[PDB]
Amino acid sequence: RKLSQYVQEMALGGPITKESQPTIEEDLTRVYKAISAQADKQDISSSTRVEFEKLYSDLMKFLESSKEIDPSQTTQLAGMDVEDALDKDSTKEVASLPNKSTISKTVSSTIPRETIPFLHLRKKTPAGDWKYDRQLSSLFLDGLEKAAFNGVTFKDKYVLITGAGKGSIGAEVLQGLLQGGAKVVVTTSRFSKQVTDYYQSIYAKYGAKGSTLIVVPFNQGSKQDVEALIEFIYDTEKNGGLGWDLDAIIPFAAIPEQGIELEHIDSKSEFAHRIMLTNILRMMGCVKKQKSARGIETRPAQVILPMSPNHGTFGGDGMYSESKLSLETLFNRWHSESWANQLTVCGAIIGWTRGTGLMSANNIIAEGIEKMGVRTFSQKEMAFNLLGLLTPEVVELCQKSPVMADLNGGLQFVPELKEFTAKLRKELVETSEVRKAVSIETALEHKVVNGLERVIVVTGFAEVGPWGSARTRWEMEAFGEFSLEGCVEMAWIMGFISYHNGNLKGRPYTGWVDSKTKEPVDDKDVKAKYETSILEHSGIRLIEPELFNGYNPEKKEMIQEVIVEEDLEPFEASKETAEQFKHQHGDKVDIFEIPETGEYSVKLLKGATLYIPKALRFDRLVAGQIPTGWNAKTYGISDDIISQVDPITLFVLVSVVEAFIASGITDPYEMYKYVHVSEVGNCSGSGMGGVSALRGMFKDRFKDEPVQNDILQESFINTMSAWVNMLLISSSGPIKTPVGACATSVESVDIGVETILSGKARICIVGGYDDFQEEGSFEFGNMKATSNTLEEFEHGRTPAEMSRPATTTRNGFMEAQGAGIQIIMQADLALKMGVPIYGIVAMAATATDKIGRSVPAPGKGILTTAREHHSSVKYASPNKRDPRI
Amino acid sequence: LNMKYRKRQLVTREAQIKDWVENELEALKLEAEEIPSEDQNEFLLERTREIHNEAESQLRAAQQQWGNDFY
Repeated sequence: RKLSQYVQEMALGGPITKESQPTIEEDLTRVYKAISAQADKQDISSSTRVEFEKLYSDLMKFLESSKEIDPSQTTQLAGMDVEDALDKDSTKEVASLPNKSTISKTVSSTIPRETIPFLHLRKKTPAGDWKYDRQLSSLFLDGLEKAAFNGVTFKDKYVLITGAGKGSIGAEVLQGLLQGGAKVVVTTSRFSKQVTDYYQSIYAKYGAKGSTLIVVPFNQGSKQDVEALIEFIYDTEKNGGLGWDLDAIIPFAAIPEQGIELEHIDSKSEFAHRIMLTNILRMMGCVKKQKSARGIETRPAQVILPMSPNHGTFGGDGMYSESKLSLETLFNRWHSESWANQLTVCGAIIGWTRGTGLMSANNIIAEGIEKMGVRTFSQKEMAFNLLGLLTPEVVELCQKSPVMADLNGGLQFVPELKEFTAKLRKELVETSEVRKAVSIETALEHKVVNGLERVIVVTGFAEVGPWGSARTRWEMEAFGEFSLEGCVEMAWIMGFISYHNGNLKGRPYTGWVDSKTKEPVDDKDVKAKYETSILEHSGIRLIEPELFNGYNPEKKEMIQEVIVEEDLEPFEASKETAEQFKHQHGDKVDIFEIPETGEYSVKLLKGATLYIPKALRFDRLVAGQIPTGWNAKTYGISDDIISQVDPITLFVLVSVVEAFIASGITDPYEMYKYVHVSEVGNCSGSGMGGVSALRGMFKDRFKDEPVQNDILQESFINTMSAWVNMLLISSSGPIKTPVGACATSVESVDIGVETILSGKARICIVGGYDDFQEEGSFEFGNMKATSNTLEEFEHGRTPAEMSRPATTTRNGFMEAQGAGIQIIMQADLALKMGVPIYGIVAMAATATDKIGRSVPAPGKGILTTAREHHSSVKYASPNKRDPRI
Repeated sequence: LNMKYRKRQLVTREAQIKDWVENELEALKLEAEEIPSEDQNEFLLERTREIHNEAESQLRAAQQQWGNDFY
């Protein structure tokens, strides 16, 4: 035990050693050499660290699946009532004579008082209770001696665990088996994203060479759910699957049931007795009924049931300890009931765990109970003893006889623990009450007294994706939160923040602060510690799903507007205005619906069977409602251009200018004093969509709701690329405009990069818009590749996730509004009064060369293997047409 | 090839283009008068500011390959 720079890093070293993967994790670690540039002392130090970590890892390829060892220093307690107002301390001292568990091996052996050891192992007693038999007490102590230094292996074990999350002891039990390499599944009651990601890192911190994990949501009580999971863990692979054998089982409890004496046999306290044995006692029964139906008799299942010694000892227990002392009948049931060739019970009575993450009862004293009586267990890593009680060469004894092992280290030997618990409680809080009463008046006794040349350069760019500007989503990639100087810029857009609050007319006197929500809550709203949690999650969680009401334009998304037709035959004689009967009389033939004339009025109306109105429908759609927007869009744009120009063109309009300030060129008339003959110019806009008013070109014509008299101008795909020209930077030169969508926005660059290598043109832009609408489904969703909830609601609830690529969980991808922009230069002019430089231009994509007979095919080796062509007929000797490189 | 090679950059160019720039204005010296010297400075402003860019672009014609159109 000589830990320093290592320690926790040394624990990572064992963790690195565990998941070996033969010749896999060698080679990546072998390229810790490779670029080992000895120019950094840090690099040279790690170079020393390189081979040593490579050494043992080379020495453990094909081995037993790691230890269970805890290299962390051993602990005890550190409860202190200090001098001043510093009352109660806490815990985690250092524990005298400890650190290493090997040092804690023999320390946990020859124990004091007048007992067998610090952790005995009794049995039946001739015709009585639990005599501390040394023979059973031998090997268990030796198993820990077979631990620490020696490893602990757990291959092919396949266990389920009831035991809940963070503070539970079964959490650390789960930590052991994945380190030991078992394939363990785990149930829980609570299921959410918060439940999910916690069971990602534990798998990510403890995935050893043969370790998989399954999280299942399942309520342990209410038996109508207990059958199916026990079925699901044993079914045929041509059914739900998971055809395992379940070699061991440890269920743990829940449900505290505190502060209630004998008088309360009423409800949800009631629910514990059904869940602490009654679902449980059927569960070990039914697993035998599952096992012996198949006939797997040579391989029984070992259970470890938690017990407790404080039966009738502590106070207002209710039914907790009292249902607990009903388990021990399982021992004598292991004779005179035919299930002994299938199961095995070995109890565990565990007592008095320190370590409040959760459920460390009376986490205060822990130390005076190590003196008045010298007895141990302020130690939270007692599961190290528990993890020995699954190991083979012990399971052999479990195949002989059941084992009662008092894992409680000797607390039962004090008489009258109850007031003895209260006695240090009633004094040490009382001792704090002394100096606390001293301290305040002493200050009160004081206080009353006083008072070259064709290289192409990335220059400017600004994406408006589903998040904010192009400075936003880099940081949201970089951090989960928004990082205040990043946060207010996100808070600028959506209009929650009301920048330029007014340098005057504040609170009647002076005072201006960049404030919020222009005139609801304009009140002075400081840029500091606020706007986190006064402009958060309401300010955050509106840019994701249900897409909205009142946005696109309404799109209720459980109410679909389909037009079914019908031709009923009752008659109406309704009314109307003049001359419009004729486009009802052109529309329908004469013999139905003669009009009349509407005397001193407009006209008149209806008649026989009429064969119309094709009324309406009410229809529900599953696949939709995933992406969204940002609830405010007008930057400094010209008003009443925006009555005609809306649906996508604003996005590319706000794109280019924010790319230009990022590329440092305000006022793009500034270019023309780098005098040309001005034959240098326009972009390469793209996107299949931009429909977004073309829906009005078809659903809003012959149906007659207000459309402006010219919509076919903004119908096209170059019309946006027209409006970047005349409404902005106003060139005369070349125009390309590809489309190439579902793989767009690159050939625009790639033919755009062909433009600039030719001397035909200079400084240019590329497109990148697309859009979502009503008709953005339906041939989407009906294309069955797009997205579909309900199995993105069902097994994954997950509105925030909804999509994780390369997972097998993918059922459909997603897309949203989006707006992306880039600009490009000849790079010699980019040295001429620099914009400045960002990137470097590499590829030349876009040639399919494959003609099957279907559409489409995602990216495996379809194309771009004509790219990187770069053939290798016989050269063997180093140093356009060029068939080599 | 794939190194910072620049050898055939410096040998077969930066010498032959270095050669007929000495040898190119002298070809104009063969047509020096031809009974101009009524418009000699005109042809200096005509012909000699052509050939310097031709001396410039031909070196840039090498600057296609050898690193910039290397393959």
